[PDB]
Amino acid sequence: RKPFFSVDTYSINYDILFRDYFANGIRDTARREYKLLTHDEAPKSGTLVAIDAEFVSLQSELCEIDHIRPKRTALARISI
RNA sequence: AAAAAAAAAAAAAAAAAAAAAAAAAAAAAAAAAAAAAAAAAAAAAAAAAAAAAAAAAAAAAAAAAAA
Ligand SMILES: [Mg+2]
Repeated sequence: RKPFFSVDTYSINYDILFRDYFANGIRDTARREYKLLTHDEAPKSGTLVAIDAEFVSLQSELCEIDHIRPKRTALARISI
């Protein structure tokens, strides 16, 4: 007879949005970069960001339609 | 002086009651009266009376991605 509770009722860390953390450390192709958030550009409600992920498939399948499991993907790249 | 054994094996034996013409009664309206194996012998399952079965449930997808 206990109730459930959400993390929206809680207090969440956000600073990983406001920094980078990566174990590659090469950080090359330094273009107009994956520029880090600060709290002047802190995220809001109702606001919009764009997002695009590129995928790769990792599964071998069978014929499956003829009158080893059906192929599914995984993520390869993300640009937000 | 018709005076018989007084019951094995749970023996064995009673009935717990009638046409009534007693008086001047014709010839089946019964509802059906109705026996044969035994030479290695007769042999339904499904669930069992259609006294009224309309019986295509629309379709159309121009095509993906994901640079
Ligand atoms: Mg596409």
